[PDB]
Amino acid sequence: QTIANAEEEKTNVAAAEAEKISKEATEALAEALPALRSAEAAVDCLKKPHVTEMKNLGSPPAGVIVTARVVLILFNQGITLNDPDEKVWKKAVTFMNNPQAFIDKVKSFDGENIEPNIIEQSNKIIQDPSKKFNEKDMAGQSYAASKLCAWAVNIVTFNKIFKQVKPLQDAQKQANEILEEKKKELAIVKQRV
Repeated sequence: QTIANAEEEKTNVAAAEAEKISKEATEALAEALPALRSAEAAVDCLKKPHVTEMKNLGSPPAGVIVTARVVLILFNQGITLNDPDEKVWKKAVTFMNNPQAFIDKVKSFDGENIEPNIIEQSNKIIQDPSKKFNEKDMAGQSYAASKLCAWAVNIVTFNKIFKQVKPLQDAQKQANEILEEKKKELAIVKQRV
């Protein structure tokens, strides 16, 4: 009985340490989760009225076309940025054929980390200082492109913050699971004692 009691005390101490680690991880994860929520609102900016304009646009602006390339990258439709802008725009037009279908697909397409290869290409366009796409410069070329870019930047920037938070959440979840297992072992072991 004394040996069992000592084992139970050690298990309880381990469970308490695990619970404290899990609580710290959860608090950090929670602050970053509201930051990610703000990123999600930024991604959400894109609307049904903005998408129809792109379809009825017809004339191709030098900058507006860039927004189409990043949208294709998120969709992982292939062709990278190697293909010419005029050819790239026609593929973008098919997506914008039906405004309601495109808006519905965007919410479903958020997923989690999407495709790792696509984020690199998407990150490269955002990382490059040139070709605008800062979400303010894009608005000047066309109002519709700014909303699409803003959502795209939120998705890319949103994915990076979400990915950091997803490790934070994994650490918090592992700590919580260890603490729960320790608590159950302690409870049953205390009852047996």
